[PDB]
Amino acid sequence: AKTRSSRAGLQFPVGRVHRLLRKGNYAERVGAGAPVYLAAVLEYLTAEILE
DNA sequence: AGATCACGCGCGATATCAGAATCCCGGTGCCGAGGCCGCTCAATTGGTCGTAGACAGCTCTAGCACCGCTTAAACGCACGTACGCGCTGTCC
Repeated sequence: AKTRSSRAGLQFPVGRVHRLLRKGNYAERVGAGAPVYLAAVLEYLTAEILE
């Protein structure tokens, strides 16, 4: 699978989250797992609200 | 004078006579949502290099702990007064 969400088994965009973390002036560098973790958390909260 | 029965008055509950507002059921037209299509930009793949972070060794500062005194502060008790709370009436 190409998309990083598919690798992480998520419906939210890991690539977009990584890009925002980088172009958000949050830190000099952004780990590889931070976008995955944040996408998973956002997906969980979205599902929790939508249920 | 006391007890029982009948009648009258007062209070509570149900019904009701109504009528008022809400919810519901149906038909209807709509526009807002879901979906398909095409295009392209942003994400992915591959590779590099460099520094940020991980790890080990050492240092010594600060946290923990312990003891013992002394004494400020908490705890306890009691009297009472004044504040909380309930009841009531009036006016707006």
